[PDB]
Amino acid sequence: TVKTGIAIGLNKGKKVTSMTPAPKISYKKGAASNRTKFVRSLVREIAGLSPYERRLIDLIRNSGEKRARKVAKKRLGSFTRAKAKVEEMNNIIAASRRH
Amino acid sequence: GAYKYLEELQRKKQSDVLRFLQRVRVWEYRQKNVIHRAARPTRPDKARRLGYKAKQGFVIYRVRVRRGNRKRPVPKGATYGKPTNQGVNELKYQRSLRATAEERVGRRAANLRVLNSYWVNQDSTYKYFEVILVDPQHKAIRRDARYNWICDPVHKHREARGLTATGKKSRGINKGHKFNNTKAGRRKTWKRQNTLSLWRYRK
Amino acid sequence: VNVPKTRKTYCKGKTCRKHTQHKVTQYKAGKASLFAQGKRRYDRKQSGFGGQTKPVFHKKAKTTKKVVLRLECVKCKTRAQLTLKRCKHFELGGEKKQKGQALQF
Amino acid sequence: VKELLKYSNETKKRNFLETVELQVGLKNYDPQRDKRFSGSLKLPNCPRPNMSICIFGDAFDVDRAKSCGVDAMSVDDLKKLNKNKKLIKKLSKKYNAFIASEVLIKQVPRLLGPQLSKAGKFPTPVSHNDDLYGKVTDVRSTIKFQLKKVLCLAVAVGNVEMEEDVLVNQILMSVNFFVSLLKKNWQNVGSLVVKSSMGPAFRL
RNA sequence: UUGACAUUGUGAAGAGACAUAGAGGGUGUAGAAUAAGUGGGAGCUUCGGCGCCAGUGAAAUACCACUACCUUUAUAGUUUC
Repeated sequence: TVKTGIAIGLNKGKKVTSMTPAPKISYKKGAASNRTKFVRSLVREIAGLSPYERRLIDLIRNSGEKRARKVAKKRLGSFTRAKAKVEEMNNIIAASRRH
Repeated sequence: GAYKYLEELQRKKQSDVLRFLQRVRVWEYRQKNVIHRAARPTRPDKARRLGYKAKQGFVIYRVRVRRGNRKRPVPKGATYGKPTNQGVNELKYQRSLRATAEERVGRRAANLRVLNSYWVNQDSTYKYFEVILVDPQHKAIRRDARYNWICDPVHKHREARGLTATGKKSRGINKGHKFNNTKAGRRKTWKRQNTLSLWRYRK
Repeated sequence: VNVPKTRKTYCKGKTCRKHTQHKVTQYKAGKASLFAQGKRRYDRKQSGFGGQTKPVFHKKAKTTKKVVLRLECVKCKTRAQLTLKRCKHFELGGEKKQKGQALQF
Repeated sequence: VKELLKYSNETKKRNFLETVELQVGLKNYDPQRDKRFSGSLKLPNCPRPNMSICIFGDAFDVDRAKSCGVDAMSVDDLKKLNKNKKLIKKLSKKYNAFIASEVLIKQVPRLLGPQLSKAGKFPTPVSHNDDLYGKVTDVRSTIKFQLKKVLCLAVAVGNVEMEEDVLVNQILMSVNFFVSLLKKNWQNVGSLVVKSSMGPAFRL
């Protein structure tokens, strides 16, 4: 992202010798540690599935991912959450009931 | 460590075990009084990250609030005014029910001080919360510098001036461009920009 | 009244700039779509208490409408609009009036 | 990984008891529609031979019926017409050109059926007969999509060692996936039931 | 006042189809022959037997599989009545 030097254009800015400093330790807030993975997997296999997750593993085997995204966006908020939830249910069906 | 397990279990609500426990406990709590004492925190994790340290002085109360909108008074519906303001049924009461619970247990245990609170349960008629009150005159809390700020008398009824957890939400106090009507307080930021400031040497 | 369904008139098209043929249809109001600005704002102001806010019309007297004809070119198939006076019986059809034949009473 | 199972390798060589050339068969799995223009419509070059016997009915013309007497299978002409329409079926696939496209309307009721002719998909009427004959006697695969969802092809022979057959199942994975149309689903490598001709099926 | 969702659970009926196997079913011409389609392919089993070939048809088989098509739930949890 070297600025071009002129006032407008593709890269808009003054030429400045850059530093790219040491990272803040957050920007890594969400990244799940080994303790978090073990705990969440354990509680997932204890707790079971909530009933809309059962109706989504119904629709993925039966009706398919398009209608699964259409229900999961309706059943949750945002569409980007309906992506990852149907991704989770794909992993649940695939990792378990195959073998 | 085992509050992480309680934390993640409590995040899985409509799973079969927690809806069993939720049903037994909504029954049990509905059979007791509206405000009564919780002998022990039913959620040690969620009480524990709100400031509960299990020693002498911290008290949990458990409280039922009636659940829904606010049917306005002014009897037989007549507001006596413009049809702008002629509503009764659909008006919604700007403080949350979690705030009403904190305020009611603040009045009933007036010696104590509210700290935060947390949800426990709901049917259609009622929400049930637990309030995490502190007894400020107790010598275990007048010492022990991490919690003696409750002893100062400016925190008398934090619950009634919106100073608790759900108060500062309901006052809209956060940083941002989305809170310009209430960022330092709604009426202070009102009054500072309806005030005509005049100098001596009028600019 | 009556108009021909065709009309050789001027055609601005950046490639025509001349009189070409034009097919002639009659104008429709159009589907009153949502999500345009004024309908969104109207539907927000109507929300809640207050009742009817924006004024609603009662008093009309003009029995007719001005009629707008939609001209379409046939080379560049651009569209021009054109207007008429107010008229009750409008038709775009044919059956031009005769030279005064036997009227049959 | 494709290394734990056989999938082209040495592991399935003693499972079949027939000591004849038994070829391996790979089946792709991708839900498509019923149309004919979609899917993977391409037959690439297979670098190692499938080791099959195939004879070519080269019905060529003036400029192209001379390079069949060096490296080919059978030399035919356009005059021999009363054989390939009535009786003879001694062929596996033919090879034609573009110089004579008026003889193609005559060999359709007998050779279009069992895949002995050309309609629209396989590189059978290719003009060049001095370089493409080093690619067709080293027998290629068969990419032909069916009605709802299957793609049955052939990669190589199970008796061939895992040294020739190491860049052949990898170059075939890059054909049904990159000539792919947008009427295909996520994880186009979805299910690969691979069985040769006689033994069990080894899938990923 | 009437509807939908929530409070709101547990048994026993009737259909829609999924984990989970398998028996069988699927007859317009021609072709040993009921080839719903495809892939490999000249051979396998101690032998017999079929098969390559031959011939046929839009489809050539012995031998192993996939999608499928109509049943069969005996095994597990969900649907609207």
